[PDB]
Amino acid sequence: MMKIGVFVPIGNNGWLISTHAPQYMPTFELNKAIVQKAEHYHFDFALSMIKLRGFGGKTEFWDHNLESFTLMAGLAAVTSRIQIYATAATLTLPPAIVARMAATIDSISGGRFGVNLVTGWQKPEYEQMGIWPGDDYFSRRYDYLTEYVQVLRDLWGTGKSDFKGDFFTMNDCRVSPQPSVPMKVICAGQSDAGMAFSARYADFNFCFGKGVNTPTAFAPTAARMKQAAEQTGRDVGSYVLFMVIADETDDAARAKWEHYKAGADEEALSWLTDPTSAVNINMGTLVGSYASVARMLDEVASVPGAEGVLLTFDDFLSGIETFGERIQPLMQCRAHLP
Ligand SMILES: Cc1cc2nc3c(=O)[nH]c(=O)nc-3n(C[C@H](O)[C@H](O)[C@H](O)COP(=O)(O)O)c2cc1C
Ligand SMILES: O=c1cc[nH]c(=O)[nH]1
Repeated sequence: MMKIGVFVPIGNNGWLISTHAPQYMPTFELNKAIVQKAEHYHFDFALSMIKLRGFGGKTEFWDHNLESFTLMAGLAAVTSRIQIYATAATLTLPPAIVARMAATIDSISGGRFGVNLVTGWQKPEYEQMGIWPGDDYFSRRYDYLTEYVQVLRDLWGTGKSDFKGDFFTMNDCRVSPQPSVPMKVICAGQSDAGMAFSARYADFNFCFGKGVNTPTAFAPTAARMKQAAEQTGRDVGSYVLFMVIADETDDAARAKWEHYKAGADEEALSWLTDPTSAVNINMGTLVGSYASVARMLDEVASVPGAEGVLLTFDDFLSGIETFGERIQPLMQCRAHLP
């Protein structure tokens, strides 16, 4: 059995960098339609990233991005069952503010909220607003994140912090109310330091799916994460990111994938800098008939450590509908749904 989440398009054109891919702005109403349809099909969770600078080109790729906490606060108000995760770019928000924002969305959602904590990697997202700490941050960023999460855990657990470190000084810091349920923390650590952080402080770790139609190719990453979790004695599973391009036949899905690769927005791809393609940032891609994708997702569910998948689509509104109507009913790992 495996959990399914939707990675909501908080940035324009989702995860395809192509003039032949669907062209759309991230609105609230689009993300509302996506999350309500996901909830209707018993998706377990919805997550938004945070992306503070785009890649330009013909498609202005990720030049247009909403902010994650405010988006997910709006989505929490128009849902009732799906788990809601927002991403904190921890260089941009003081931990006491994230603590209070999480208590707030806990109140909006009736205990369905969690936080994805990221260090940030892309210097320009931070340099552009004068808040990059310097190139020491590449090596020290999980030290920073360790202090950050200690402040969050004090505030959510007791309502107060006296934490004092290299990066934070709390003098009887107060945040109440405390969340109604234990606050879920997720991390997207791929490095040794990142997985060591996740093993100590996260409920689950997000990793990248790998290759095109090689669903189990990420297995060594999920194995590293299981070894990290052994070092803390904590149950910290892997949720794996894939793009699904499904149709009625294998040949039809392959034709769509090829059509997207042929439109690659090369100018946007240079800023960024059966194989994976830069057209979806070399994402793990599952391309097939509804039945072929259901079989491949059942193979993901068999990989040691894999507890769920985070899904993008080529078209979210039609991709969620065909997932719910044609793919999910054939998945052995979703036989637990009503
Ligand atoms: C599903 C997923 C979501 C991510 N979201 C973001 C994000 O919103 N913002 C960001 O700066 N980095 C994000 N990242 C980058 C991770 O935090 C990334 O794997 C990490 O920065 C690289 O691993 P390392 O930090 O251990 O080297 C994401 C990664 C994954 C797998
Ligand atoms: O940095 C990011 C954010 C979302 N999706 C990715 O593949 N990378």
